[PDB]
Amino acid sequence: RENVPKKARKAVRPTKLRASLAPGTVCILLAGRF
RNA sequence: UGUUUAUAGCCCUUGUUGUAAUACGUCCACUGGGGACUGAGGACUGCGGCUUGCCAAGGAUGCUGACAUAAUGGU
Repeated sequence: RENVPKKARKAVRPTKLRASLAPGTVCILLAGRF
């Protein structure tokens, strides 16, 4: 019956990064191999 | 022991600095974050907003990963 998905009203917008995450900042890695 | 700001000061009233501050009550169709649960519906209609179009506006989508010899679900 070829169910067509309804037109979702979600659109992608830029992520609002944290204030303290400025470029050129020292930071600690919390996961991964490093 | 007794006295009246002196070599400490205190209390009361008024003026002033004053439209003083603050506490508190209340309101903002003011705003900035953190966490959890949920994704029902299934072309288009509607009510709105910004401007043919776009949108947070009649219910989730997007970007990725890992794993299939296991993860999940069981019995």
